[PDB]
Amino acid sequence: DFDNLFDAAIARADETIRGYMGTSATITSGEQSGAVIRGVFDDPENISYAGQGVRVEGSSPSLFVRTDEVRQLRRGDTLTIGEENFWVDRVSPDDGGSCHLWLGRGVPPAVNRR
Amino acid sequence: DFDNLFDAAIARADETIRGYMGTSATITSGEQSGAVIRGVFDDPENISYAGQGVRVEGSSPSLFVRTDEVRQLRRGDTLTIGEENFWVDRVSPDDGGSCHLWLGRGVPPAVNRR
Amino acid sequence: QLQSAIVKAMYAATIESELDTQSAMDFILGANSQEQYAAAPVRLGGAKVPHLMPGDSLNLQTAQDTDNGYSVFEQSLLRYIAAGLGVSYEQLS
Amino acid sequence: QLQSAIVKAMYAATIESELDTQSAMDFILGANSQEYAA
Amino acid sequence: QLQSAIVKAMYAATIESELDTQSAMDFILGANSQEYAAAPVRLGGAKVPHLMPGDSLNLQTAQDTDNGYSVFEQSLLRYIAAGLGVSYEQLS
Amino acid sequence: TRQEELAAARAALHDLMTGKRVATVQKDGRRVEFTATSVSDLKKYIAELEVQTGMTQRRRGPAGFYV
Amino acid sequence: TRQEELAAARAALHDLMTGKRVATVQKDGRRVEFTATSVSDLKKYIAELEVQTGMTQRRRGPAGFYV
Amino acid sequence: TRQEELAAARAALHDLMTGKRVATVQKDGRRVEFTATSVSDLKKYIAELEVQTGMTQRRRGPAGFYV
Amino acid sequence: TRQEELAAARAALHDLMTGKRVATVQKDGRRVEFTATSVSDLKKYIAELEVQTGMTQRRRGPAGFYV
Amino acid sequence: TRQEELAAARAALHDLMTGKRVATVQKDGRRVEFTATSVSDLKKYIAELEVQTGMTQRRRGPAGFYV
Amino acid sequence: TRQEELAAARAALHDLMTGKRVATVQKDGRRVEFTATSVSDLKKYIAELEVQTGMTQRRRGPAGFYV
Amino acid sequence: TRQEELAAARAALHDLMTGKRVATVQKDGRRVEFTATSVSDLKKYIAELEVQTGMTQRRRGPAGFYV
Amino acid sequence: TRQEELAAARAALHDLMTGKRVATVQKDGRRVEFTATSVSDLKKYIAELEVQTGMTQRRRGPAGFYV
Amino acid sequence: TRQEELAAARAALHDLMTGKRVATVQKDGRRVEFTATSVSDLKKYIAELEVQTGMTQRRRGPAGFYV
Amino acid sequence: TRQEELAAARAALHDLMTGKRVATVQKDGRRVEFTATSVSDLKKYIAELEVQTGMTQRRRGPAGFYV
Amino acid sequence: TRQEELAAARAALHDLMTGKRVATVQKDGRRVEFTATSVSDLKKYIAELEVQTGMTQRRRGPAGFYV
Amino acid sequence: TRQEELAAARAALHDLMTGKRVATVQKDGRRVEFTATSVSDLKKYIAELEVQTGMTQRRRGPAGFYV
Repeated sequence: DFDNLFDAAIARADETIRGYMGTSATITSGEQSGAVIRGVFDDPENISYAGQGVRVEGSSPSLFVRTDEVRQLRRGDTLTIGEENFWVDRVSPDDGGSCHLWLGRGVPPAVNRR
Repeated sequence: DFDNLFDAAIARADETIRGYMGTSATITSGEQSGAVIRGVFDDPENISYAGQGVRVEGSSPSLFVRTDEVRQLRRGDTLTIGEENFWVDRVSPDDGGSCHLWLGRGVPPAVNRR
Repeated sequence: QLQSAIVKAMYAATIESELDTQSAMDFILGANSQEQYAAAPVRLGGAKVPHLMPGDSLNLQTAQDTDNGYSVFEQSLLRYIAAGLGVSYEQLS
Repeated sequence: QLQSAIVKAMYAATIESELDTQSAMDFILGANSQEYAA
Repeated sequence: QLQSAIVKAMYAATIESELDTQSAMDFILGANSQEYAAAPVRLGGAKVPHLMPGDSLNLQTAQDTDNGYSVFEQSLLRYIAAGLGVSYEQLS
Repeated sequence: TRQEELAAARAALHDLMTGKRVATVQKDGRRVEFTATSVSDLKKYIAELEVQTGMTQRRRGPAGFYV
Repeated sequence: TRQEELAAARAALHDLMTGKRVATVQKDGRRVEFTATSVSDLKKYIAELEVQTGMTQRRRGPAGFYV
Repeated sequence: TRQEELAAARAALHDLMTGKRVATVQKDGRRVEFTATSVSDLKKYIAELEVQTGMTQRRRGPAGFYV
Repeated sequence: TRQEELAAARAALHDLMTGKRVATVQKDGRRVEFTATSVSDLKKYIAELEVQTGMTQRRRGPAGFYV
Repeated sequence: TRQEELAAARAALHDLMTGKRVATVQKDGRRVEFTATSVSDLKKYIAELEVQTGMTQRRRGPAGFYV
Repeated sequence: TRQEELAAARAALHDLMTGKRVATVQKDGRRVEFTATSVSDLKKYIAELEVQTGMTQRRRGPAGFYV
Repeated sequence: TRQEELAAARAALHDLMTGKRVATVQKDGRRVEFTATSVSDLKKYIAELEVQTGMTQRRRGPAGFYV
Repeated sequence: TRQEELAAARAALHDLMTGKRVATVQKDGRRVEFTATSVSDLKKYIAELEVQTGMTQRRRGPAGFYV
Repeated sequence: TRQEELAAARAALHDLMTGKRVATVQKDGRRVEFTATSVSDLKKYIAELEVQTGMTQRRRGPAGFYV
Repeated sequence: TRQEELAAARAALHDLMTGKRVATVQKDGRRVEFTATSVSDLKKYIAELEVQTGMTQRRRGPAGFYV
Repeated sequence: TRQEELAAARAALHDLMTGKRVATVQKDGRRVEFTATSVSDLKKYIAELEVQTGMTQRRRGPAGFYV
Repeated sequence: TRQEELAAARAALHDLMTGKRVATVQKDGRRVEFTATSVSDLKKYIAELEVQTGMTQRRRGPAGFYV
């Protein structure tokens, strides 16, 4: 399928890591709508200060799922990591066998397109 | 308990290191009020100069508690470590099995909510 | 001692295949050709040199000598009772 | 005891190989497969 | 010495297998398990077995049942013959 | 739970046999390792639990001899 | 409390046998590695406490010969 | 399903034989290390599943001698 | 204090057997490692401590014979 | 497909023997290695399919003796 | 200080054989390593130290025989 | 395609013998590794190939004797 | 200068045996490592220096025999 | 080209023998390795190659005896 | 000047014996390593340089016998 | 050209023998490794080259006996 | 011109065995190392150069016997 004798190797590794850590989740709204997706979730830290001090500590969710499922996602669509809901903000370009999914929190902010 | 095979494995990792490293914490006030929590304490350094010479050397305590037993700690609540007392300032989100607790010193500063 | 002599001689050899018994003897010892458990008897023909692959072996036990001092030890006890019975040893034994 | 002597004397030689069973006899024990019982 | 000779002969073979001992007897020492004194075994032909890897059928060679014991009696019998005065060959 | 235990161990042999037993897996800052069991030892374990469970016969009692 | 840990030991053997004996686990600056045993030592170990407890027979008084 | 693994194993045998059995594939921040087995025991696994598979004959009943 | 010493050894055996005896722990700036001892050493030590302490009989004397 | 299997093996021996059995490659974080294979077993592997396939005779049988 | 050092050595042996012979300790910016000893040597050291110490009987002068 | 690869292999023997068998070659971020083979088998792969090629003889049929 | 020598050497033996012979130390840039000896050699050194020093008899001559 | 091969091999043996066989050489970001052969194989690699050439008598036949 | 190294080596032995023979020392880029020597060859070096120097008698001419 | 390396190799031995046989030297960003041989082989290399060189007598044919 | 090397060798011998044969040096970008010889060969090396040098007899020949 892949003319590199390596892509099948790394992609198969991608199956193992997602199967061996990072739980599974499901999509809400969007083209995929109801569908179950397994990836690897994590939440680092990020603090901004703005004025004299307005510390607004938050998070930065990421998924790292293979690209084939995450096709035709766009940005306005939402999803939930089990009990907790999120919404796609940015989709990383294909690494070669997968890509990263960057999520917000709560309701996606408006549209503001036209 | 969770579709990881890894978090449950690393769940064992945190409990032993929290047993092997650090001490117990006697939380005071807050909704938890009287409770005892195990954690690993460390107090790095930090020097600020402000004006010409205004060295205000202090420290930034940390606890690394397990998130299960420290839910809804909130922020204003204080905490006594051994014979000395601190007050929590930030509770980080869980890395997967535990988080970091950022401690102030002395009394918590006011409320200033309204 | 008599029973021990049988069993020590009763187990001539052994086979060390990881396959099933029925396939093993059909490949190493022969047999099969059944009519229609007790495993399978083997015809005593001749020669019958078997082919093998790694992981399998046919080891035949050397057992041990059947009179490792038995007969001489037998004489000593026989002498003992022979004196006790008051009759000559050579007559009794 | 007599039976044990038979079987122990019967299996005289043995050959092992990853090759085909039929092929081995052809290249080792002479064989006559060129023209049940092995 | 006679008693020690009995036991050394009375144990001939050993069975080493992580398999349950009941199946071990069935698949190695013939057995008649289709029928707690374990299980008897019928005396028959060679019954060569097919022990699995990791098993063994060690046969204990024991030792010379009369490793000098008769000769040792010769010395003792002579000595006791002196005590009783009767010639040793008459005694033994 | 023997029957699935049979299936699990037997499959565990196969994927290990070809290429597919994961000795360890690393994601940046999060890696785990597993003790690499041998192959021979597993087959004894494989052989052990199949006979003790309700699985069918796989070996019979020695072999007689007749002229 | 012998029986429950006996089952746990049996489970650990199964986990160790296929793929699940976790040797070490790594997080961002957080790692621990447990000591790793053999397989045979565990097999004799589990064999040790199953006989001492009240479960069914697995050993029989040698074997006799009749004719 | 014997032919599936049988074909897979022999393909793996050939794959492992020349150059292609990869014990570890590395992508930045993603290491997956498989275990590896020797060629011999791999052939033994090959040597077992096919004979219990109802494929063509591969074994023969020793060899008799005639003058 | 032999009784709790045995109990600690009893615990120190089973946890070591399955998965629990941790070789070392690292906490990103603080880590300690402990020497690993053989399973045989534990069994010998726990046994000799067991026989010397106040618990009941485990092993009797040599066996005799009678017709 | 034995012939191409044999042909791949032929180059596999020759390239490995001289300089070309690639142990591993490394594209700046995109690295992979392969399990090394001995030389004898590869010759053994290349030996068995050689006769197994429809290739010509390469080894005759025994040897006579006449005065 | 015979009793003191003997008790200290026994406690060290106990913790070592259970889980607590700290091989090396590292706190960021510093680390030390205590050398590791065997266990049989430690046990025989314990034995010689105690028999040297003024404690009670531990050995017996061979053994006799009588009908 | 036999004599020329023999010539390359024969050169490879000399290349490997003195100083020039490249084992690992490394560039910035890009590097590949070649497997290492002992000389004897390489000589074997040279020697046994001389017999099976049509080149000149180097072996003689034993050796007789005469007074 | 032999009595304090033997005393220090015996103390070193004791601490090494228990837990307290540090081989390697390091302070964020400054580190030292010492060569490590065995236990038997240290003990025999202790014995020979003790018998050479002014300490009284410890080992007596061979034992005779009387009816 | 055999004669200069002897010259090359003889030179390569010498400098290797003293100090001048480079195992590997690294310039920042560009490092290569060379497999190191033994001496005895190299020594005989000298031997069989010069006797193969037209080089003068190096070894002679077996020695006889006479009274 | 033979007694100086006699004292030096003997002092080195005790320095080596207890804990103090520094295998190597490093200080933030300034680091040297000293090759290690075992205790045996050290002592058997102590065993002769003193006998060849004017040290007192330490060896006696075999031993005689008398009833 | 036998004298130059004869002196060179013997000097190389002495430089190697004491402390000076450098196997690698690492300038900042520029390092190179020289593999080193044994000493007996070098010593043999010394012997063979000097005798084939027109050096004086160093060996004598057997040894006679007279009453 | 052999005495100085003899002096150099034994001087190299003494410090190497005590503490002072530097295995490698380090100057944060300027580091080297040397091959380490054993002590057995060095004693042989000093011995063989000792006798060949103009120094007098050290080891006499055989030994006489008389009544």
